[PDB]
Amino acid sequence: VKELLEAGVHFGHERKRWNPKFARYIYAERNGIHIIDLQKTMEELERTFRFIEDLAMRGGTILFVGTKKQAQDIVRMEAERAGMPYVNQRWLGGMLTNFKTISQRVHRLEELEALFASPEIEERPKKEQVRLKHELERLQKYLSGFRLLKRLPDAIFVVDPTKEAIAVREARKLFIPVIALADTDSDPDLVDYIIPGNDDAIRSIQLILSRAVDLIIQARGGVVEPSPSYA
Amino acid sequence: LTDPIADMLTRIRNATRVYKESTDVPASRFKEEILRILAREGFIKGYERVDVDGKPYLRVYLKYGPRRQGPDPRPEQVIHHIRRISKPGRRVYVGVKEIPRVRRGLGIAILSTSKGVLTDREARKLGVGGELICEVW
Amino acid sequence: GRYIGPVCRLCRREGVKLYLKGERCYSPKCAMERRPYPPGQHGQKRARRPSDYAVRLREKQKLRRIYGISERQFRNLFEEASKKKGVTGSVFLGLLESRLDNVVYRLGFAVSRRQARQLVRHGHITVNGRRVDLPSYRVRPGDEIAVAEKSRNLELIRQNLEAMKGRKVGPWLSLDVEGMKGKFLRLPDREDLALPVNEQLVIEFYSR
Amino acid sequence: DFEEKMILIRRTARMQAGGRRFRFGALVVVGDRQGRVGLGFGKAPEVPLAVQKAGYYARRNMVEVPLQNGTIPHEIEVEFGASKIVLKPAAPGTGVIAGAVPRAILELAGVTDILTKELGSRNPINIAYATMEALRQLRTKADVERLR
RNA sequence: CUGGUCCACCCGUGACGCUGAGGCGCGAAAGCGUGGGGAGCAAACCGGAUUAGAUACCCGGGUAGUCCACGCCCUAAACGAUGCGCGCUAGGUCUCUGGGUCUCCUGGGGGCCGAAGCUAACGCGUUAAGCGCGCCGCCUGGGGAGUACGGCCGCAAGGC
RNA sequence: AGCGCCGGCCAACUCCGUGCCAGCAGCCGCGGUAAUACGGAGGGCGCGAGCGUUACCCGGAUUCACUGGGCGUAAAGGGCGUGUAGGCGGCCUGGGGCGUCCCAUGUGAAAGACCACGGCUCAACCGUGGGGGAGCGUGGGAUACGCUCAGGCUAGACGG
Ligand code: SF4
Ligand SMILES: [Mg+2]
Ligand SMILES: [Mg+2]
Ligand SMILES: [Mg+2]
Ligand SMILES: [Mg+2]
Ligand SMILES: [Mg+2]
Ligand SMILES: [Mg+2]
Ligand SMILES: [Mg+2]
Ligand SMILES: [Mg+2]
Ligand SMILES: [Mg+2]
Ligand SMILES: [Mg+2]
Ligand SMILES: [Mg+2]
Ligand SMILES: [Mg+2]
Ligand SMILES: [Mg+2]
Ligand SMILES: [Mg+2]
Ligand SMILES: [Mg+2]
Ligand SMILES: [Mg+2]
Ligand SMILES: [Mg+2]
Ligand SMILES: [Mg+2]
Ligand SMILES: [Mg+2]
Ligand SMILES: [Mg+2]
Ligand SMILES: [Mg+2]
Ligand SMILES: [Mg+2]
Ligand SMILES: [Mg+2]
Ligand SMILES: [Mg+2]
Ligand SMILES: [Mg+2]
Ligand SMILES: [Mg+2]
Ligand SMILES: [Mg+2]
Ligand SMILES: [Mg+2]
Ligand SMILES: [Mg+2]
Ligand SMILES: [Mg+2]
Ligand SMILES: [Mg+2]
Ligand SMILES: [Mg+2]
Ligand SMILES: [Mg+2]
Ligand SMILES: [Mg+2]
Ligand SMILES: [Mg+2]
Ligand SMILES: [Mg+2]
Ligand SMILES: [Mg+2]
Ligand SMILES: [Mg+2]
Ligand SMILES: [Mg+2]
Ligand SMILES: [Mg+2]
Ligand SMILES: [Mg+2]
Ligand SMILES: [Mg+2]
Ligand SMILES: [Mg+2]
Ligand SMILES: [Mg+2]
Ligand SMILES: [Mg+2]
Ligand SMILES: [Mg+2]
Ligand SMILES: [Mg+2]
Ligand SMILES: [Mg+2]
Ligand SMILES: [Mg+2]
Ligand SMILES: [Mg+2]
Ligand SMILES: [Mg+2]
Ligand SMILES: [Mg+2]
Ligand SMILES: [Mg+2]
Ligand SMILES: [Mg+2]
Ligand SMILES: [Mg+2]
Ligand SMILES: [Mg+2]
Ligand SMILES: [Mg+2]
Ligand SMILES: [Mg+2]
Ligand SMILES: [Mg+2]
Ligand SMILES: [Mg+2]
Ligand SMILES: [Mg+2]
Ligand SMILES: [Mg+2]
Ligand SMILES: [Mg+2]
Ligand SMILES: [Mg+2]
Ligand SMILES: [Mg+2]
Ligand SMILES: [Mg+2]
Ligand SMILES: [Mg+2]
Ligand SMILES: [Mg+2]
Repeated sequence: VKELLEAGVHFGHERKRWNPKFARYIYAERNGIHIIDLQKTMEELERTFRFIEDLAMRGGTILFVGTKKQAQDIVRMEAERAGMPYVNQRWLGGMLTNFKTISQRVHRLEELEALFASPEIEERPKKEQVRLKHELERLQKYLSGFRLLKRLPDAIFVVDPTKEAIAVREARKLFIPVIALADTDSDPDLVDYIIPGNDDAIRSIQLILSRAVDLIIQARGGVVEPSPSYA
Repeated sequence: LTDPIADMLTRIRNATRVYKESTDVPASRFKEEILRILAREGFIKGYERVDVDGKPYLRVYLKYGPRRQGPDPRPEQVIHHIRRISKPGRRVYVGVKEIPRVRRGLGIAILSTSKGVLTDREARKLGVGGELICEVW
Repeated sequence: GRYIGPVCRLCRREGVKLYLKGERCYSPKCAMERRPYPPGQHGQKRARRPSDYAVRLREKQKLRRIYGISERQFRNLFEEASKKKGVTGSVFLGLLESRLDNVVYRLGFAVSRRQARQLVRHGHITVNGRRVDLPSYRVRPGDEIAVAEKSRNLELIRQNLEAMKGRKVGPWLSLDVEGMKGKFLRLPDREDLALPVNEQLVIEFYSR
Repeated sequence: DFEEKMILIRRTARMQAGGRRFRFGALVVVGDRQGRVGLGFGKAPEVPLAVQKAGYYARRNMVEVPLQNGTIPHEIEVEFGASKIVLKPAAPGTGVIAGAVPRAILELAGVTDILTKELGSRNPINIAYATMEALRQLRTKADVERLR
């Protein structure tokens, strides 16, 4: 499922803005840029993909977490492929530790999923009506993938654990496996199942994400091949 | 430097709090006889006599507990506490009858005796007292 | 001397029957059946949360008022139990039950500890064959506590031992009715009594 | 189920234009009398909610505290900033020797016999936290040789 | 004319070290003694305003003194309110000054932000207020009072 | 059969009287016309031939901190150097055996204390037995560390 010629997308970056705790996954500092060693990645993917495949094999649920620009749309696709919950735009504080309370915003969502599912009564003030069509969109803008998350997840798969320290901190507090792909600017000790590598190259973000999702399909029966590897 | 022994107890203390794999100690015979105790008792994986920038040192190989769950995954320490007792400013000598038990036996006490460097349990076995070098648990 | 005052207000304050009268304590006339609230003006006012010093003081007055013993002796006997070997709670109880006047009561020669004390102070009780008129005399394993010869022909211990024929005295004790003598076999264990007291709180009281 | 004890209730105050407006703080330990204890601090605008809120958090902050015939396995000292608790194991016939705050914690953990002593700031809250962290660091022979 | 200090080479001595009660020296300003100097400035002081007052702030004047030489005084928010020495415990950024193979690597300083850890908190953090050892100084409720008595010092003020 | 106490600490509360008065008070504090805090009364709590008070010692007081504290801003770094005495001191080999550790032995009176048993009816009181030390004298032994003496080293320190 893995590769060895994945070294043709990323092998690391981020020039001397590093976290010293990451040095045990760094091979050399060449063009001003810290270069990640992938023999450290290959062993680690063996751990992570051992965890991911074994997790879906028993009915798990991985909350995929991506927020930044270079990983915005790709995390939407890959989580929808495996039918997995994603958080796309903003990570709402408490989403995990205050789950039974933010989930109270998807019930309001399903409400406007029924209301604007013709008709209940649309014959109630259009102002009072189009008031809601904006509240509808907003809920979809932030709860589009979290809605399928009906219960506190079994693990989370984040794109950037520094950029997403809030989500990590909550999951760590709930004894939730924190699995993540991370480059030279993050804390290995905070990640339960690590994937050392670039998290800014879309050419690399999609790679370790798209063919990680592929592994999730084969663990819940049957395979599919093509996912969006847009150029 | 004024107390080579307290320096080594402290080099290790500082090394275990940042979870270093190893830490070098300036080499001496009395320090071997103390690291001899620490390894056999499980507190360290052991040591080897090495050479740093031409000078004899002692690479001490440390040890830690399992990775823990929750916030702060950092593992519990195997050496929780390693404390100088007898100091150049105040020597501490106990006869055999007043050798302390460290943490109700779940810890050790290293002493220097005319029969060599022993643990507290080793001292009463040989029936001798000595100079309380340190307590460890 | 000992407390020679009203006795039902004692149980009423402690909130549990302290069988300190004998007959009356098993009739509907027992004042703990009728009014089970503290004596005096404010008994029927609803109680507040007592302090933990109150909880321990109350457990320690209960234990002391059971044996009708002065605080001086009750504390004296506590301190012997304390400095003794190990388990203080058991020893304080055992040394308390070792008192002669108490043993007279447990044997059934008397219906109440107050009466038991008087049976001794008036000489009607002997220990191993000698008049021993001391309420605080320490009975030990082996002794034979009896009724004096010039006493065995007296209404009170005759009637008292009668109803004792119907009673089964504590295991650590022995009783030969009609001979009017008993034996102290061994000082009681912990569970030999179900005294309405948590003696661990009494230790807690004096450790302050 | 578990058993609760209210160590501390107290009234605090904030100010605004108009005068002082009060809050209530509840410091409650909950135990199993057989090795489970928890400590919780619950603050609310009225006394019952806080007393009930603290018992909630308590049930979600428990410690193993491994007894040994009613006593702790080894002597321990913990500082929680200026507050300091000392705990020493003690034989059977001795009792629980502690002030009210650590007593409520040890007695709800099933500790029947121990010697304690508070030092420095005997501030109940910080003493309570320091007592919990002391129990949290209790080790057994099977705990330590497994580590070594 | 003279001190300190850093760096390169790794050439010499072979533990010759660290701290340091006493001692001794240095010690901002102001002040003191004897001469000298005196533009500006300016305690005191005089005047003009302001004000209920205005022994002030504001204005116009102005003597010590501020300056020099020598001899005293020895105080301070004399502060980083942080004693000295040594070893150990992530890094990022800016700067001064050395050395190299001149990306940078490496020393010795000066700042900022921060790991672990410390702290009552504020904050400290390889320039520790972290982890350790040595030695010294010092604290032990506020006011009385840094006063009194005594002693030592000083020309005095006054200092210890 | 009495004495103290019933606002919190701290165990025990109501009515009257008083109205910043009279008074209470170990500390925090009570009394200004509805006082569980003053005075009496009822009731209640604690002890009991006692109960209270004053004085003083130890404790709580890790508040002189050996066990077992501190000094940026809470009280606390000497204004700074230099240096006497003194405290303290790197790596390696050995000689001694001062410290230190061990073994043996002498001393450590009786009484007291503690444990067992017994005599005064119990107890207090008292008899009989048992068990110990530390410290010092002496004899034997150990030599890791501290000490000393001797020899070697170069990592500290100093010099070119
Ligand atoms: S009659 Fe009832 S209330 Fe009175 S002393 Fe006996 S048990 Fe107690
Ligand atoms: Mg990034
Ligand atoms: Mg000795
Ligand atoms: Mg009667
Ligand atoms: Mg006591
Ligand atoms: Mg006491
Ligand atoms: Mg355990
Ligand atoms: Mg502290
Ligand atoms: Mg505190
Ligand atoms: Mg205090
Ligand atoms: Mg206080
Ligand atoms: Mg050389
Ligand atoms: Mg040479
Ligand atoms: Mg001067
Ligand atoms: Mg001047
Ligand atoms: Mg002059
Ligand atoms: Mg002039
Ligand atoms: Mg004028
Ligand atoms: Mg004027
Ligand atoms: Mg005017
Ligand atoms: Mg005028
Ligand atoms: Mg002027
Ligand atoms: Mg002028
Ligand atoms: Mg002029
Ligand atoms: Mg300055
Ligand atoms: Mg100062
Ligand atoms: Mg100094
Ligand atoms: Mg400088
Ligand atoms: Mg620098
Ligand atoms: Mg931190
Ligand atoms: Mg400290
Ligand atoms: Mg802060
Ligand atoms: Mg800051
Ligand atoms: Mg900082
Ligand atoms: Mg730095
Ligand atoms: Mg002073
Ligand atoms: Mg003073
Ligand atoms: Mg002065
Ligand atoms: Mg003076
Ligand atoms: Mg004078
Ligand atoms: Mg001074
Ligand atoms: Mg009283
Ligand atoms: Mg009292
Ligand atoms: Mg009360
Ligand atoms: Mg007094
Ligand atoms: Mg009136
Ligand atoms: Mg009023
Ligand atoms: Mg009135
Ligand atoms: Mg009063
Ligand atoms: Mg009073
Ligand atoms: Mg009154
Ligand atoms: Mg009497
Ligand atoms: Mg005192
Ligand atoms: Mg006490
Ligand atoms: Mg003291
Ligand atoms: Mg004092
Ligand atoms: Mg100390
Ligand atoms: Mg202090
Ligand atoms: Mg100050
Ligand atoms: Mg200074
Ligand atoms: Mg001075
Ligand atoms: Mg010297
Ligand atoms: Mg020396
Ligand atoms: Mg030495
Ligand atoms: Mg000797
Ligand atoms: Mg003796
Ligand atoms: Mg004697
Ligand atoms: Mg005797
Ligand atoms: Mg004797």
